[PDB]
Amino acid sequence: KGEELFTGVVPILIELDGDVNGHKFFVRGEGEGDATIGKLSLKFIATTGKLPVPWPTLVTTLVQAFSRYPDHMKRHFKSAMPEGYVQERTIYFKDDGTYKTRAEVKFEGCTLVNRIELKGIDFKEDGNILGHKLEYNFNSHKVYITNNGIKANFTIRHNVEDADHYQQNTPIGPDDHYLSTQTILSKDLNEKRDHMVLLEYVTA
Amino acid sequence: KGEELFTGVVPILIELDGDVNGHKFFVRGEGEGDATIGKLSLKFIATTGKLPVPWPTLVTTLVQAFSRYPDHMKRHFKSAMPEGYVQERTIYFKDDGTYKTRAEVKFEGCTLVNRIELKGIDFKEDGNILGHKLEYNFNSHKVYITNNGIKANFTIRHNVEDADHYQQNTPIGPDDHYLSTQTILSKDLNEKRDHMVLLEYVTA
Repeated sequence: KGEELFTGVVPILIELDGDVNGHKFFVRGEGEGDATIGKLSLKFIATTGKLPVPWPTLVTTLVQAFSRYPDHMKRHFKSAMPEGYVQERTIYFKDDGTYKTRAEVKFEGCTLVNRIELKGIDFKEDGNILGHKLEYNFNSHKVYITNNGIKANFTIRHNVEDADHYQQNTPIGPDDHYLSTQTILSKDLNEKRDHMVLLEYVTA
Repeated sequence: KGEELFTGVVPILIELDGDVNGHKFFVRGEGEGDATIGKLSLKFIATTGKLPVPWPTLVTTLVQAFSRYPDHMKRHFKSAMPEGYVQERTIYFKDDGTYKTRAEVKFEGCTLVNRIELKGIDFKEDGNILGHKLEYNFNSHKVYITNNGIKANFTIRHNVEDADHYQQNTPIGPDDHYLSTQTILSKDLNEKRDHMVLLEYVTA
């Protein structure tokens, strides 16, 4: 009943409550995922105003279960559904502050929900994060698999006008392989709130 | 938990097993419904070969819960979800054979399913149904509401190259009003099997 929950389009809800160097903010996203196609379409909004941090830095934190596993890899995220999984990460931004995140990803009724908590500390003022000198775009990366859970490691590349991820996933109630990601960030021209429109393609 | 199951796009499965004048056939459909928009998008296929009857005659039988209730009419199909409802009909085709149908419409996991049984008797040979002289199109109609269930009556107009519905709906586990329907039938050019592509718009 794992994979068989993803054979088509699934609604997504993402909620993150965060705090970076004392700056509290909350983000809510709604969209859809198509695991057969490794597709995500989502819109995120800052419900607390202007985001004190760059949108790209929250991309990795905000539903890997929608990844396209090749058909010979089905056996190697979906396996943990519908009960879901806990996804924890430690994110270190070079010469800048660290993110510690804990999220719970599971089905809540017929909706896949990602309920998330994020804490940022030791970020420098005027730095790439708080001075908002980071570009609104996203590069392509590879996510490496391996306590009855998955473990993950990768480094995100943020275009600066001029981040090491450490991940642990554990089931709420898998051999080595990896996932390839490509992302596109955009804006809703008709949106007055701080937001992020995202499209994502991931395969293993 | 009725209406709150339809605030977005819901997957649909339709299965009909039927028998008209001894001609057995089965039809399976898959698609999506958007109740907020009174929209249905579906593809039906005859899994038993060529349909012995015209596709338009099965349209009314094959998810009214996807109808667009105006926001002042919410209180007046969705109310019976997720447990679902039984939908029964008697269909009389003038100077031609009658359909008696029984269907069960309910959620099966996260999918809205319409499991249906259909029996046809007293149809004339060479007639509008069995001689396949009926056009592949569909007119617009109005569905009238009124035993803890809904009751319904209407007459479908089939373009002939040259049908009174009697309905009863009962909950598995509402004041007078009506619904307006508009339908479009098409074909998948890349489909070798007997099929029907349908798009539907319904409001109350």
